[PDB]
Amino acid sequence: GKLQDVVNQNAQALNTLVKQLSSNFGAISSVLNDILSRLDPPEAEVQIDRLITGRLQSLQTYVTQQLIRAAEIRASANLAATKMSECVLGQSKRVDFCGKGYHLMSFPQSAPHGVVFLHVTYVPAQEKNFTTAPAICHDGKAHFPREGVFVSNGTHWFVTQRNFYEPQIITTDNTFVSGNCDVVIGIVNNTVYDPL
Amino acid sequence: RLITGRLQSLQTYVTQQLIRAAEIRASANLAATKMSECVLGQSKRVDFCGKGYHLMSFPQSAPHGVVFLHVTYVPAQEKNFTTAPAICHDGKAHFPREGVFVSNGTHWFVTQRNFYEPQIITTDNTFVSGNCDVVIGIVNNTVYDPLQPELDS
Amino acid sequence: AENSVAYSNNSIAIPTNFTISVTTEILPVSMTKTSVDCTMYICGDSTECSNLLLQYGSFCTQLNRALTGIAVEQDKNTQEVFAQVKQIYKTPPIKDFGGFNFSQILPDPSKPSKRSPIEDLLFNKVTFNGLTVLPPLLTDEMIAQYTSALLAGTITSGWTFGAGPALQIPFPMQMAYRFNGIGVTQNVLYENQKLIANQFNSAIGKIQDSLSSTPSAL
Amino acid sequence: ESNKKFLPFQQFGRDIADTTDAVRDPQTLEILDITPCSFGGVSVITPGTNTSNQVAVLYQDVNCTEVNVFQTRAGCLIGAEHVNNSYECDIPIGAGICASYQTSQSIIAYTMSLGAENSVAYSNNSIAIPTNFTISVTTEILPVSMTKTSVDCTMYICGDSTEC
Ligand SMILES: *[C@@H]1O[C@H](CO)[C@@H](O[C@@H]2O[C@H](CO)[C@@H](O)[C@H](O)[C@H]2NC(C)=O)[C@H](O)[C@H]1NC(C)=O
Ligand SMILES: *[C@@H]1O[C@H](CO)[C@@H](O[C@@H]2O[C@H](CO)[C@@H](O)[C@H](O)[C@H]2NC(C)=O)[C@H](O)[C@H]1NC(C)=O
Ligand SMILES: *[C@@H]1O[C@H](CO)[C@@H](O[C@@H]2O[C@H](CO)[C@@H](O)[C@H](O)[C@H]2NC(C)=O)[C@H](O)[C@H]1NC(C)=O
Ligand SMILES: *[C@@H]1O[C@H](CO)[C@@H](O[C@@H]2O[C@H](CO)[C@@H](O)[C@H](O)[C@H]2NC(C)=O)[C@H](O)[C@H]1NC(C)=O
Ligand SMILES: *[C@@H]1O[C@H](CO)[C@@H](O[C@@H]2O[C@H](CO)[C@@H](O)[C@H](O)[C@H]2NC(C)=O)[C@H](O)[C@H]1NC(C)=O
Ligand SMILES: *[C@@H]1O[C@H](CO)[C@@H](O[C@@H]2O[C@H](CO)[C@@H](O)[C@H](O)[C@H]2NC(C)=O)[C@H](O)[C@H]1NC(C)=O
Ligand SMILES: *[C@@H]1O[C@H](CO)[C@@H](O[C@@H]2O[C@H](CO)[C@@H](O)[C@H](O)[C@H]2NC(C)=O)[C@H](O)[C@H]1NC(C)=O
Ligand SMILES: *[C@@H]1O[C@H](CO)[C@@H](O)[C@H](O)[C@H]1NC(C)=O
Ligand SMILES: *[C@@H]1O[C@H](CO)[C@@H](O)[C@H](O)[C@H]1NC(C)=O
Ligand SMILES: *[C@@H]1O[C@H](CO)[C@@H](O)[C@H](O)[C@H]1NC(C)=O
Ligand SMILES: *[C@@H]1O[C@H](CO)[C@@H](O)[C@H](O)[C@H]1NC(C)=O
Ligand SMILES: *[C@@H]1O[C@H](CO)[C@@H](O)[C@H](O)[C@H]1NC(C)=O
Ligand SMILES: *[C@@H]1O[C@H](CO)[C@@H](O)[C@H](O)[C@H]1NC(C)=O
Ligand SMILES: *[C@@H]1O[C@H](CO)[C@@H](O)[C@H](O)[C@H]1NC(C)=O
Repeated sequence: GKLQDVVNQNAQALNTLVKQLSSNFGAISSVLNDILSRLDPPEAEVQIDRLITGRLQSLQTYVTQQLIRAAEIRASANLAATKMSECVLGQSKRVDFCGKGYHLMSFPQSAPHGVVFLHVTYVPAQEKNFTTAPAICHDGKAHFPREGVFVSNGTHWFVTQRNFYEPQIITTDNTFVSGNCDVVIGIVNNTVYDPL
Repeated sequence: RLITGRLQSLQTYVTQQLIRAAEIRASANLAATKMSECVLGQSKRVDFCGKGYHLMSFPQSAPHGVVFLHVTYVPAQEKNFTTAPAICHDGKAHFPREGVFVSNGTHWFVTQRNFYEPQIITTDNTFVSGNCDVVIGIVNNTVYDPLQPELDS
Repeated sequence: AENSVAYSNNSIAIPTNFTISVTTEILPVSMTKTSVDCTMYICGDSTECSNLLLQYGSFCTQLNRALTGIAVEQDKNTQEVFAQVKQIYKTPPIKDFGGFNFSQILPDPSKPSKRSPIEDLLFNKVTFNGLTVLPPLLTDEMIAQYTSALLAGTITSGWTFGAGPALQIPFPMQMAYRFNGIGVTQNVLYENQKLIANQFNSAIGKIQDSLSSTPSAL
Repeated sequence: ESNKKFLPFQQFGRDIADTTDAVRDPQTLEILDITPCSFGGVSVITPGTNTSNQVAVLYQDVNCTEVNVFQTRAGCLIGAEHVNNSYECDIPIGAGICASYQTSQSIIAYTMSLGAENSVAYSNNSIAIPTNFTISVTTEILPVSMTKTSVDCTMYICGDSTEC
């Protein structure tokens, strides 16, 4: 329907301009040839100028309405050039610019007086209950995850990424030590497995 | 005479309304972009969700408008530091992974750029790339191995 | 102000502190829906003029069509702005957000109109020859319910509700991931959780004072 | 009947837009307001003609006791009943009221449903992590160009006439 409105608004405004040629505009006849054939040329100039003012105002309305719709189309055309530069030619960090969800890639499709984008997105499906803690205390040390989150399934604590469930053993490789464990609110007690 | 004057008043009013409709819709298209990027996520773009490093923002409904409360991160207190691009070693050059080498006058330390939190320059947070005769401005300092005292035990 | 920052080939500047700042950005959304009829504006109650108006043709057929296209897009402009979310999220009654206070932006159930205190003074500072005013598609209470759904989806879920299903996360923990997006590690938030929450509460309350300080902000 | 405070020498009354609002009747010392006679557009609310031929007439911006009948803030509805439950909007009317064709079938009027009510469980030590995902492909359509049209004043206004 977005491409249907551009064809419909341009064709209906054109048919309005043709319909303005059948208007009298206060004159005797809308058709020009019957004015000359029935009125004398010394006083026909009054009847001619009634048709000129009405027909020029139809063109002045049509050109002004076309310049309004030209700015609307060019704003979408400037948007469509931005979409192909950012969604097709790369991966966009912006949210809801290349579809709903985490953007992976997109494909262009040529359309009559338009462009169709096929935004391939990443949408999470199945989540469940988890118990989390901001950090884990140790022997005088507090351990924070590098790029993960501390989660628990009820008995054991694990570290995993945020966009997918893939638990791992909390070791010193994926955690970094920053201070002790009396400042961070909500810190829990668990061991950290040394791989050395 | 009255019809031509009154129709020109309507033709001026409709044309002026269509001009202001495009100005409002441009702001409405901007406001839809702001809520999609500042409210529904964190924006990497600078000065799009307030002045400073953007953290989050909150919408507020307004009569014929929208009010955004952009929560930003602004640094406050900085002081003097001495920096070097890298640190040479026994035939090796050490570059920081996600930090910057700084000195307080006597000792060299590694810390992040947006906050001061110095750490001991070790092999965990540094990577070795070549020797130390190509990088201009490299200084001489030791790199503490966190595995060497375990070998001597 | 003239500033000459000291530049050197071995000198750097690193902030040892920070300041949480809340700024106010105002953007218009929609106009007022207005429809004008040529039958009553140009010449009302006169049957000798409407016969003369038919000689001009269809000047006013496209004139009311242009104003209808303006009014149908004023209601459309609210749709892509305030109705970005499909579901309505509710804040839980236990306001335990790790010291963070959202009472100025959360709606107040005591008032007959469920609006936030910041939204309360925003509305207070803003005030027939064929002329009519069409009411908008969405009422002021429905826009406020759209705002409360997005506010509850940001404190509880964050950005997860806009990219899929809403995933719960504490506000004291998802604020660290906002710190990671600007290059700050997670330990800075947890070592200064009382200071950041006090800075956020003071900056939110200064918005209500700054909005009522001058009428030129709106 | 009005409760205005006209001066004893004052007879006419105008607003900011110079429209007569209150004039005295010249015999009795009385004040009478003048509001214009009520007018508005006529809007027909219908489903598709392949579905049904029943229509609902919306008389905009009028108290239609002067002209089922349900009074709204956009006027009133004729032929459309009012229901207490709220559904999704498909045919907009205004002020949070939308008409539809549901339930032996008749046009109903209701308040807009803004969405499904969701109360996600929030806690200070509870998180939600997706164990799966779904690859979704969405279609976005954007117009690019208009139709190139050129109009000449020599032929459109008056063709073949050298006197014009
Ligand atoms: C939480 O996850 C851990 C890791 O899988 C579970 O521990 C194992 O559970 C299985 C039962 O299927 C046992 O056979 C293993 O011996 C367990 N491993 C260890 C090291 O004990 C744990 O049971 C899970 N807890 C809950 C409540 O589901
Ligand atoms: C985590 O473990 C530490 C020690 O293993 C706990 O610290 C003890 O806390 C009790 C009561 O607060 C004191 O009486 C002890 O003297 C503390 N021991 C030490 C070595 O400091 C700490 O409370 C535990 N945390 C949690 C949440 O259980
Ligand atoms: C630069 O920072 C280092 C690290 O803190 C300082 O070294 C320590 O300084 C304190 C003085 O408050 C001494 O008590 C410690 O013994 C020092 N540590 C070592 C390993 O020697 C250093 O003094 C700072 N330099 C300057 C100029 O401020
Ligand atoms: C860092 O230390 C190395 C060696 O520890 C220095 O290299 C020496 O430089 C001098 C003069 O340039 C030479 O005479 C030596 O033969 C070099 N030694 C070696 C082992 O190559 C280097 O100059 C030091 N860099 C700085 C900036 O002081
Ligand atoms: C960083 O800045 C904050 C304020 O922006 C400092 O917090 C203040 O500390 C002083 C110390 O006496 C207190 O009197 C104030 O009440 C604190 N303000 C608030 C709002 O709590 C903080 O101390 C600074 N930190 C550093 C390391 O300089
Ligand atoms: C959030 O902030 C508001 C004020 O902005 C707090 O409301 C105040 O509460 C105290 C006592 O709790 C009263 O003495 C004040 O009169 C209240 N002020 C206003 C303007 O209402 C509110 O308590 C804060 N939230 C929490 C959980 O503390
Ligand atoms: C994640 O979701 C996908 C589908 O979205 C699951 O794949 C289906 O698995 C069932 C298991 O019996 C099969 O019958 C279907 O044919 C699979 N669908 C497709 C399209 O192949 C997948 O099993 C889910 N994974 C988890 C761990 O829940
Ligand atoms: C999941 O379970 C935890 C406790 O096990 C509970 O606190 C939380 O509310 C549950 N979430 C949902 C969505 O049921
Ligand atoms: C978390 O909330 C519970 C009650 O819901 C409370 O008992 C507990 O102390 C809280 N923990 C923290 C770290 O705030
Ligand atoms: C900070 O001190 C260094 C030397 O210690 C100097 O080079 C630099 O210009 C100083 N910067 C400022 C802002 O004073
Ligand atoms: C840095 O600048 C100083 C003078 O300001 C100069 O002596 C020194 O050689 C320079 N070092 C480098 C690595 O360019
Ligand atoms: C008008 O004049 C008549 C006298 O013929 C008098 O009876 C009547 O009261 C007058 N009306 C008013 C409103 O004074
Ligand atoms: C319409 O008229 C009735 C009188 O029967 C009145 O009660 C009602 O308030 C009027 N409605 C409006 C919107 O003025
Ligand atoms: C709707 O509910 C009201 C009470 O709130 C009742 O008077 C009215 O009859 C109901 N209408 C229908 C159609 O059930």
